[PDB]
Order: sequence, then structure tokens, then C-alpha cells
Amino acid sequence: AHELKEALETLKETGVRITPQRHAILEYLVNSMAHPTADDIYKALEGKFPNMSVATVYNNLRVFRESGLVKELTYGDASSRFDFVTSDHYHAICENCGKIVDFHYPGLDEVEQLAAHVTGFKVSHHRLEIYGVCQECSKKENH
Amino acid sequence: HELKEALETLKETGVRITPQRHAILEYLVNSMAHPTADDIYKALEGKFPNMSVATVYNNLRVFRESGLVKELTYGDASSRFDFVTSDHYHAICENCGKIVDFHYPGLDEVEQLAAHVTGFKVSHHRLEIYGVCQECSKKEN
Ligand SMILES: [Zn+2]
Ligand SMILES: [Zn+2]
Repeated sequence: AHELKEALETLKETGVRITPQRHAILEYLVNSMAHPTADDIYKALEGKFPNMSVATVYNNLRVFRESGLVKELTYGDASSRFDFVTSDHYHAICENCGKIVDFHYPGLDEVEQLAAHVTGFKVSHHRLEIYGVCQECSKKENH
Repeated sequence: HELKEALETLKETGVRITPQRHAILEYLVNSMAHPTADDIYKALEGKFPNMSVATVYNNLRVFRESGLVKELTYGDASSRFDFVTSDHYHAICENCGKIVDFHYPGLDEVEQLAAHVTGFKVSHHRLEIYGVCQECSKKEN
């Protein structure tokens, strides 16, 4: 999975050791249909891993979350589930020259929450494309 | 195609497709500014004798009620006219490939920010929301 590759990329980038246990936890998360609980992951991995406690599952999940790879979804007095995240993108596109500039924007939860309302979709991530005319082509057209 | 599509809009919004209308819409689609009625009058009047600044204005009103132009106001300046490009919002299912359109009332805040940070003059947007549709999500629990 490019997904597993890309998550490991990020771990290594941080100086996070890429241990058998981490590699496994993450691949399980990538392969997951719903977001699993720690207990789900632990039980899927225990056959292959020896030493492995439920504690180390949580400890590694905290490490993925600080690295931005997982979000812990809490349910008051329940077991969290852990969402292996796909990231959102925002691009502005020049209709004249075709240049793309990436920009950051702090989420679009409001939009995601309603689209989920109107469509029925369980939303994972979004790509926003903004069309227009870049500065350098503005000058030439003249604005 | 833009002119084509705007006409399609008029015909359906119930509007006669007079030469002068088609001429102004074509001018609108081909212009990179947001022009004033005098801009548009000066360009076209040479081909239309019965054309007045009024008629330009009156036709812009028509197009604005058809949703094809936005009238931009400022200080004590004469209005400027923006020929609209629709934005689009789609939810795409990662499991079965389905794509569903929905409506959202604009992303003003994002456009104005994008324009600041990238330097772009923004026209419109398309947002794609990836997820899993009702159908596929029931199938998996
Ligand atoms: Zn450009
Ligand atoms: Zn589906």
C-alpha cells in the first residue's frame, strides 16, 4: 500500500524507530474497515507478537497520533476507536498558465458535517480546488 | 462551453435570445475584467444602433435574475459585472466509485484566504469529499 509506505515515511522523518510492532499496528489500521478499538488491534496481532501487551498497543497509538497519523475518537465511558487519517489538500489553479499552488487551510468540518447530512456519506477527507488567475498572469491580462 | 451554457440557462429561465443579449453574454465570457455597462456599450454599440447604456443595464439585470451575472458595487462608482462560473461539490465513494452532487452555500472564507496566501484572483471552486456512501457503509457495518 502506498498508504503504509507514506505512514512509514512520516515516522522515519520524525526519528521514530520503525519496529516490527509499529509496522504491524499501522498495516492493520490501513487494512481496517471501521476504525478499530485498541482491543481489536491487540487481538489481531497477538498470534504474531509475544511480549505484546494491550499497553504497548495504546503506547504506539499515542505515538502515531502525535506524529499525526491516527486520531483517537472518544466515546464517554467507552473504548476509543482509532482513525488512520488520510489528509486533505487545497490547491489553487491558474486557468491561464495552469500553475498549481498548494495552500493550507484549517479543515472544512462544517462542510463535511453537512455533506454527510445531505449525502449519507461517512466522510474521510476532501480536496478543494480553487480556480483563478495567478499574480504573474494577472499582470499580463491586467487584472 | 460557456456561451453555449449561458444561453441554455436563458432559454430555460424563459428569456428571449436577442442578438444584443447574445452579444453582451459573449462579451462577458470573453472579458477578463469585470466590466461596467459603459465598457460593454463602447465595445458593442458599433454593431447595434438601437443600443443604449440603458439597454445594456436592463439586460444585465435579466442575466443577474437568471443567475449568470453578479453585480458588484463600490463607493460612488458605477456597478461592475461578474460573469459567474459555478462551483461544484461532490461526494465520491472510495469503495464503489459512486459520485453524488450536493449544494453548499459558498466558501467565501476559503476563497478570500486562498487569494491572500497564494496571490491568485479567485474565480470559483470545486470540492471533492471522499468517503463511503450509505450503501457501502451498511455493507460493512
Ligand atoms: Zn498563471
Ligand atoms: Zn459506495
